[PDB]
Amino acid sequence: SQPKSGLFVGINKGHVVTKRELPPRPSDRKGKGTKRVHFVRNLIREVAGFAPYEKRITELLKVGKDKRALKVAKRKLGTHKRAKKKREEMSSVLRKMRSA
Amino acid sequence: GRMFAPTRIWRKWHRRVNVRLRRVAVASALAATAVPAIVTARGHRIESVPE
Amino acid sequence: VKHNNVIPNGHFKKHWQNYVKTWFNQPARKQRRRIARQKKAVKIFPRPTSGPLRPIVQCQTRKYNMKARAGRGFTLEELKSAGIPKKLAPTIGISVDHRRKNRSLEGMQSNIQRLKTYKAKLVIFPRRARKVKAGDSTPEELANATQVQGDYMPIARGEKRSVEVVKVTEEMKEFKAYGKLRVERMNQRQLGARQKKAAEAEKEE
Amino acid sequence: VAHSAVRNDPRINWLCKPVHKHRELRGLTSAGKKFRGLRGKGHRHHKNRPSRRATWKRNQTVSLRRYR
RNA sequence: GCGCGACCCCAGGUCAGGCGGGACUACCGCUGAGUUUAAGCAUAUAAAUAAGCGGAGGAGAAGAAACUUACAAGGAUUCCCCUAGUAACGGCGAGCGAACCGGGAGCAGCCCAGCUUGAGAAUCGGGCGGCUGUGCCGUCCGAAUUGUAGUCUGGAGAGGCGUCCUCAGCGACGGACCGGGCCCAAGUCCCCUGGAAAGGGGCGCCUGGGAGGGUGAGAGCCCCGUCCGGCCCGGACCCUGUCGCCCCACGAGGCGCCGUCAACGAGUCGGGUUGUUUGGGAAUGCAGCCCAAAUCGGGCGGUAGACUCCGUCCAAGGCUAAA
RNA sequence: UUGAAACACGGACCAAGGAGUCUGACAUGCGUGCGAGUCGACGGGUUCUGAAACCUGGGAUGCGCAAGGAAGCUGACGAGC
Ligand SMILES: [Mg+2]
Ligand SMILES: [Mg+2]
Ligand SMILES: [Mg+2]
Ligand SMILES: [Mg+2]
Ligand SMILES: [Mg+2]
Ligand SMILES: [Mg+2]
Ligand SMILES: [Mg+2]
Ligand SMILES: [Mg+2]
Ligand SMILES: [Mg+2]
Ligand SMILES: [Mg+2]
Ligand SMILES: [Mg+2]
Ligand SMILES: [Mg+2]
Ligand SMILES: [Mg+2]
Ligand SMILES: [Mg+2]
Ligand SMILES: [Mg+2]
Ligand SMILES: [Mg+2]
Ligand SMILES: [Mg+2]
Ligand SMILES: [Mg+2]
Ligand SMILES: [Mg+2]
Ligand SMILES: [Mg+2]
Ligand SMILES: [Mg+2]
Repeated sequence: SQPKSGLFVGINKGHVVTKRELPPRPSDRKGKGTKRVHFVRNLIREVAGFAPYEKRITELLKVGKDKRALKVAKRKLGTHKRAKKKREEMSSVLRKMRSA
Repeated sequence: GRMFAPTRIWRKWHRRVNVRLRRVAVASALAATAVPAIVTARGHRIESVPE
Repeated sequence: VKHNNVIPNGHFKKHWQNYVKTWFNQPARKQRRRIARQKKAVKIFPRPTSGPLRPIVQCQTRKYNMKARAGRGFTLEELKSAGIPKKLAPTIGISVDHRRKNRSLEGMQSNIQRLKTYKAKLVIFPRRARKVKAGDSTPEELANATQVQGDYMPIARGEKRSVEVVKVTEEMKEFKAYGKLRVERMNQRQLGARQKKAAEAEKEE
Repeated sequence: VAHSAVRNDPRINWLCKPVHKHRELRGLTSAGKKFRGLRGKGHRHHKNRPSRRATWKRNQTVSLRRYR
């Protein structure tokens, strides 16, 4: 961000000094999905299949019940952050199949 | 039997004196070394010393 | 309990007499550390006895950010800007810290100058007798070399006190220092309500 | 750790030293590092290092210095 | 009427090996009270203590951030001071009670798994033989492709290019530290008392030695010792100090650019609930059971919750001195 | 103990031992030193009978120098009888 305002109070309080930009670090790609790993993980999905709750979630996403798709996912996975993401993931799988 | 109030090693063996009070006392001691009557009275045979 | 005294609160209800730590070995601790330092000095001679070079850092936490002290080690950028390779620095007496960051330019500049200042007064013996490879030194240099002791690069904790004299100008006398503080505090606490009234503007208006 | 194919592997020689006898009975394997609270570092784990009992002893000590 | 090959199991007084028990100061793991205090007593406290069951070393444990902070931010672990009898916790009672910052002691960082030998398992054990012998060499069996070696570990890295810049060992003598044996100043001069002179008086001497002890009573000089050091013998050493010969590379590393790649630990994390523990308070750690992940993803920012932004770090494998 | 010579208890005698201490927190008083300061108490340096003594740091460590508020916060404009 822009450096502080030079004043001890208020927005952007603090001591002015030339702010600077930090080069990307390894682990600034941390979590970035990659080709071969995704290739392996997709392939296992057809071989392995779907968990029973993952099957249940899509069914309600197939009816159109977005809320319950999230609400079932949450009681299973535990948190809204993971439940929100898994619903989106099931919705994605649903749109790569029911497209045809 | 055991003694009343057995002595322990966490008695206060060492006592602290202010850095400045130590220096003041050294100054007083040095001055008294320059007084013949006090060097005599403390027991030193100083009777053929020149000065 | 009785007369107007302070409320007693001594924590002596456990078996505290089994964990009494006395300090009768304090003078012996000083001697063992002195012998340890002295023995270490010989086994590292001629390398300096203070250790590797430490960079300037500002302390954390409001109470101390105005004071400079020694940090763990130089960042990778400080090392690379001064042109000291990453894996050579600990071998020539310069500590490294792969974790520290450079958010403000002045700090980075200050620690770069230390590395050149250190490099200027650094001398390196050859790895063998007569071969002189890169980074080595002249025989004259290697005879003038002694074991420097103490703090060969001191760190000034903070800004020296200076009370200059200037002329008090009309703008200076008009400026409201207290008025500035109260209006700037005001803006901080209205930040949400102002942004909300703004935010709802584009939602409705 | 008596097998010569182990004693000549630099990556596993450490397990032959006497300081590693019965690592599991002293809580020093991965599972041991787990139930000892050592998976984590900051506050929320500071009492577990060096050990919970070593931390307790240190906090129990009455330090009566010579000049006090 | 077979003989196969592998898989999983046998039994061997088979070849060669490693295990158990002992000691308690300090260290690591488990289990676990009550007396007592609260002027009664049950949560609490005593105490995450005593007892009980085990496991180590010369130290042990911890250790290289899924850390703190909110700052101009800092930067592994441990210990001391301070923080601080503080924030907090508590029949908010009796009581209990840390951490960050800061200042010191000491400082050091490493290595794996995974896509990446395929013209080629380049790796490793054992028998036997030889030699320079804590190892190296030859050969024959075997382990291992359900994966040994090499690369690589996020700070990166694989590639590509490039003036460049960097790399091999053994002698010889030592210095230090370690143990041991020996050698080393000067009155026992004269008188008195006394069983005994080491006491008194006289006259002398040593002292870088008047620490201590013995010897028939307060002995520097009688003896052993003490000071200053001298000598001779034996070690461990893997630390560095110089002379000698050998000369490091087309392999790897550094550094300059590139942007194409860029792999990173799963009944684990995480959530619920139960019990314990904590100063940790809508839950500090730990453990049972249930549910059970992700890869523009994950863990945190000390009040539970949804969204936008911001700071921060990268768990689920391992080693690591010093204080 | 209100009251003991007591029909209250303890004491046959003698020798030796035998009970308000040490530590931590606080308070008042007194002594010493310095004084808007004051502490060198964890360390470092130096020290040849001394585990002593002596030097050093502190530009902010503790206490004091400013208080009222639960907090966000604000913070003594100069005394007369
Ligand atoms: Mg328990
Ligand atoms: Mg008790
Ligand atoms: Mg009671
Ligand atoms: Mg009672
Ligand atoms: Mg009772
Ligand atoms: Mg016990
Ligand atoms: Mg260890
Ligand atoms: Mg205080
Ligand atoms: Mg407790
Ligand atoms: Mg003699
Ligand atoms: Mg005589
Ligand atoms: Mg004698
Ligand atoms: Mg002699
Ligand atoms: Mg709990
Ligand atoms: Mg370890
Ligand atoms: Mg009566
Ligand atoms: Mg009567
Ligand atoms: Mg009676
Ligand atoms: Mg009687
Ligand atoms: Mg008596
Ligand atoms: Mg002060």
